[PDB]
This record gives sequence, C-alpha cells and structure tokens, in this order.
Amino acid sequence: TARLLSRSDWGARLPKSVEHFQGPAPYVIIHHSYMPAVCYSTPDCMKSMRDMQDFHQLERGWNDIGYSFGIGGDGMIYTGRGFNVIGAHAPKYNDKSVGIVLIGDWRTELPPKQMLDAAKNLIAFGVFKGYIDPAYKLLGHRQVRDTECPGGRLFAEISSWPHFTHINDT
Ligand SMILES: [Zn+2]
Repeated sequence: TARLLSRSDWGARLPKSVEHFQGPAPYVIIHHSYMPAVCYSTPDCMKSMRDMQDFHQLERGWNDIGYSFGIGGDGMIYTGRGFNVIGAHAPKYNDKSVGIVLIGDWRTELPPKQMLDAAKNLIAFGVFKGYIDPAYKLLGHRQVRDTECPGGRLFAEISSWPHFTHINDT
C-alpha cells in the first residue's frame, strides 16, 4: 500500500541549501513528531509535512525540514531531505544517518500497522538500493541524546525490529 511521495507531491518549499554525505548510511534513527499529532489522511499528512518544514525553515532558520523522511497515518512515506543528505534531527549522526519521523505522539500509543510497515519498507528499499548500510544500526533518538523521542511505546516497538542496536552499557 505504501508509496514514496516526492517533495513536490506534498508541496515542499525548496531547501535553502543541500549538503551531501557519501556511501550507504550506517545509522537509521527513529523519531516521533510529537507535534503535529497523528494524521490519518494524505491531505492532513502533506499539511503535517509542510507544518514541520515551515517550523524548521522559517522559525528555526534550518536549510530544510530536519528529517530524511516522514511517515503518515495514511501509511505513505514523505521525502524530507532524503537519502545521503545531511539532516538536522540527531546531532553527531546527521551526516551518517537516515532520520525517519513517525508523525504523532507515540509516548503511550503504538502507531497503527500501516505506519510501522511503511517505516520498515522504507528501510528495506534503502538497503535494497544501497542508501542504507547492509549492517546498519537502528536507533531511537533517545539513545544518542537526552529526549523521550521517539516516545516510550514506539521505542518499545522498534526495540523488536531487526538491526535494533545498543550503543551504551545501559
Ligand atoms: Zn527525535
């Protein structure tokens, strides 16, 4: 069911500037948006992507939306900065990671199946296409920075995914 929607598909503004990194991403880092909240229709999820891009570009002065990709409750994938582009989601990992945001607050609630499947499919495409290292490490934001992101319940879910990696003795 999951489609990869382009920047133009969701009416993205141009990035002010694009910095690349080379070679397949050794890290995949999972986030939740927190705000905006879950979006269930493509129209709402495209607006959610423009809201995050506008917050990051216009209020924070960033080059672009900080995430590599967004996932909606429509079960669609939204291109953010995309593969091999330096992110603004996970300081120290921005130049060697795919930053994937599941739109919504997943502290307590588990994302619906179509969002989890969409995230797993995006990762599989990336490995398939050589954008994600075949030995990639899957992390939650909270493993590399003091944060609740990507929410306790979503963190418990990705802990069950293949390539989920412990990077510290905790
Ligand atoms: Zn995060």
